[PDB]
Formats: sequence, structure tokens, C-alpha cells
Amino acid sequence: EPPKVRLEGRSTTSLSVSWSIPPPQQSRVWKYEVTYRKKGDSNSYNVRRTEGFSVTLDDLAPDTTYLVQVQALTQGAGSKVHEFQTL
Amino acid sequence: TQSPSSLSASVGDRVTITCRASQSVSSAVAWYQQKPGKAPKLLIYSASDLYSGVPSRFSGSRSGTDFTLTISSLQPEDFATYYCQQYVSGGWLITFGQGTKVEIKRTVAAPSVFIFPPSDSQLKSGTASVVCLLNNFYPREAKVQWKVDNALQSGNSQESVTEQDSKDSTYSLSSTLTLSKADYEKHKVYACEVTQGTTSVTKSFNRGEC
Amino acid sequence: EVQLVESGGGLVQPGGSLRLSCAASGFDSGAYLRHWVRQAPGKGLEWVASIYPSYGYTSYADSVKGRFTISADTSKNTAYLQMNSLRAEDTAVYYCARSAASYYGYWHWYHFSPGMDYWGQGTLVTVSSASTKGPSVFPLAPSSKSTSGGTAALGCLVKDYFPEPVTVSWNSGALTSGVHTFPAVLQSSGLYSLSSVVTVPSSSLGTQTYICNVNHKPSNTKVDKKVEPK
Repeated sequence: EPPKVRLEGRSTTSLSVSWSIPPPQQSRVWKYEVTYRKKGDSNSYNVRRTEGFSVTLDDLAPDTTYLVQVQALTQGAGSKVHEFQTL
Repeated sequence: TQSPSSLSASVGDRVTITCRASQSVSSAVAWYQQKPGKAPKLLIYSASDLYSGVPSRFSGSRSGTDFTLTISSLQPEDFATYYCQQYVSGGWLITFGQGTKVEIKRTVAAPSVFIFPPSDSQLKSGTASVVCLLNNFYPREAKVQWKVDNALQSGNSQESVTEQDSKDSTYSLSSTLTLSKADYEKHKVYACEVTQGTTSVTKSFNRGEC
Repeated sequence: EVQLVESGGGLVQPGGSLRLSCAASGFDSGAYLRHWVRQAPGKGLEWVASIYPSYGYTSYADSVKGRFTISADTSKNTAYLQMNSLRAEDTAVYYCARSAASYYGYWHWYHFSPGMDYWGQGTLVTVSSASTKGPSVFPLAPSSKSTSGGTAALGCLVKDYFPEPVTVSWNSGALTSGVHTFPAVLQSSGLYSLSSVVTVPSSSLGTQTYICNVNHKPSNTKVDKKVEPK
């Protein structure tokens, strides 16, 4: 069952993301795949990966909708695509 | 595929490099600076795109079925070749651009030509190589003609061009006409005709002239 | 820091096999995809193939399709390009390059992949029907007609060698100003041939000696011949 992604740390240049997989299944499956990008433009994924439950995506573009998705490393399913906006 | 393949400008001149695309969907646009004789290097990914302390320099966008890399204030280092790269959404394949080159626009230069007769030592082997040198000229675009006894030569010569000199930005060119010792010994006039614009210059040597 | 040191190369004959290997220090492999691209000398770039080391997802190019086989080992932190059924066109300098990550990235949004951030260095891969051969060196001397207060062009012709490269020096390197060592060209038969020239004032012509130092490391040939006016 895919992780659930939500935001608590928006900024002008910073978008800080958080996910919360349920504890029963917390088999701590390696790392978490945070697959972010811009919108329909500059394609540099700049994807970051971490085993924790939250990431602080830095050096982001102001007043831009970045597209984000979190995937369980799968060493099996990824989360739904999410759209967040900088400040 | 790029619409330009070889260009020229001067220091500080804002230049525009283009590259044809496959369209499909608005896809990735990565260009590389292959400095001649080194290895391809990525500029950087910085939204506006550059290769320095977040400057503009190498900046690009998208224009139609092509993409662009227009740099504003041209500096010496930048002079190199550039390739546009994409990621197709088919079999995860990778296409590439034809490859564009940048030359330093220098005042029209004179092709100083000196012709060389095949050394006597070589003739012993049975091969005759007459070489023609186009020293320190610009533009690279030129036309060399080999006439033996006033007979234009076809399918018998090979050409080589150096890379631009680092100070004056000229070129040196060698056109090598390989002949058989037999054919060489049966002829007398050996000329290498160069056509650099509307002034076509010839340099010749006669078998035995010394 | 992070590198993509490649290996292999040398010489193999048409209808041959050369397994290319690219090590990888510094970067955590498996995620950063390994890419093979050829830079045929004189021409431009040609993408060979790509694979995702951890998941091992194969991606080949039509030019080389089927001929080659790409693979890698996460433990070895290294990739492998198996070259089989080599043909004449396959002659090129092969390049190793690293890409981005994100299983989602490779899938779904692939067309939005970042560029080859980190490249390799190149190792010569020549496929020809010959063997290691030492060059023949012949002189290219001027005459007394070429005077014009300082104009005398002379040089050396390094003919019929294989494989590339050859190093050319003039008077043990001392003579460097004016030297125009041309890039190598191949003769129709299939042997490498270049020329190296230098311009000198028509005063020192005899006084100054001119020894072109040629070296063909491939066949450990070291030619140190002098160019005399004729």
C-alpha cells in the first residue's frame, strides 16, 4: 500500500514534504523514492531518496507548481502524483 | 539533428545555437560542451541554465520543433562544440544532435601554400606522396585541386585540417596526393591549385627541378 | 571526486568481440544509470545503450541493436558493455556516462530524464583487418627558391601505421613554435597517415638542425630522423 504524501514546510524557495506509511507494515523497506519535478517544462528530476518520513526539498523555483510523487523503493507500488506550489 | 553545424562569431557576440527535435511531447533538453580533445561536459541544470555562480552565460529555452542555447556575452573558454540531447518515450532510447562547432571570426587570411615533392627514399618503396600545405588561413572553407601535367586528379588525394590556433584562430591544411612510383616517374608537372574565394593560387614542381 | 573509469579497448578484427568494462568510484551505483555512447573520431556522438544497474532494465540503440549486450553488477559498482559481431562502423572512442535515478523516473516520466551529469574518459576501440604496424617516416624539405626573408616550410610525413596514436615532436620538443601536427588520416588500403610541418626563417635553414621525433607506442617504434634541405 502506497505511502501518503502531505506538505507542512512550503517556502519561497523551499518545499518540505512528509509521508506517513502505516506502522503495521513499517517493514522499513529500504529508502523512500521522492520523485519530484517542475511542470511541463525544465525536466531535471533532481529526485531525492531517504528512508525517513519527511524531506526538505531545497533550491526550488519560486511561484512554481512542482510535481511530486513518493515511491516505495521496491526491492512495489508508488504513490499518486501530487502538485505543490512554492511561495 | 541541429540546423546549424558550424558557426562563427566573436568575443561578446550573443550567439544562437539550434537543434531539431522529434516533437512528441515537451521533453528533456540537455546540452554538452565537448571541448576539442577532452570529454563531453554538462553545462549545469539551473532553470535559466549556466555553468558558473548561477549566471546566465549559457542560457536556453524551447522554440518550436527545435531548442536553443543562446549565450549573451561570449568569452574565450566557451569556444567548443555543442550537442543537444533528449530522452525519447519509446524504448528509453537516446537521440543526439548532429553537432555544432564555434569558430573565432578572424580577418580574411591568406593561404600561404608550399608544395612538397615525394622524398627519394620513399620512391624506393614504390609509392609517391606529394603533399600540399595551406598554412595559417581563414576561413576553413576552401578548395584544393591537384593537376598532374595539367590533368585534374580525382580519387587520389587525402586531406587533413588542424584545430584552430589558440592565438590567431587560423587553420593549417594538408592535402596528400598518393601516386604510384610508375605513374609519378611518367609525368613532369605537379601542381596543387587552391581556390580561396575569387583568387585561385597555384604552386607547382617539375620532376627533377632542383 | 566521483568518476566513471572505463576499460577495455585495444584492437579487434571485423566480426570480432571486445567486452567493454566501466568501473565506478565515488557515486552510489545501482540508482545512477550507466550509459554507453561512442564519439567516432572526426564525427560526433552516438548513443550505444543504457541500463539501470539495480533493477537492470535494458535499453539499446538501433545502430548497434543485438550486436552488443549491456550489463552491470551493483556489488562491483561497475557496468559492462559486451561488444559482439563487430563491424567496420563500430570503430569509435567509447564513453561512459552516468544518469539520474527514480524507478518512477525511468518508468512513467522517462522522457523527463536529466542529462549525463558525470562522464567517463574514453579508451580507443579500433576494429580493422590489420596488425600493429610501425610507421614509415619521410621528409618534406623546402628549397632555396622559398626565401622571402624568413619563409621556409619543412616537416615529416608519418605514413602507414596502425593503431592510433603517434606522438610527434621536433628537435626533442625544443622546436615547438610554428609546429602544425596534423590529425591522422587513413589511407584507402587501411593504414594511418599524417603530416607534421614547421615554418622557419630562410637564414638558419642549414645552421639549425631539424629532427622530428616520432613515437608509435602501439608498436614501440621511436623514429628520430632529421630533415635536411634538398
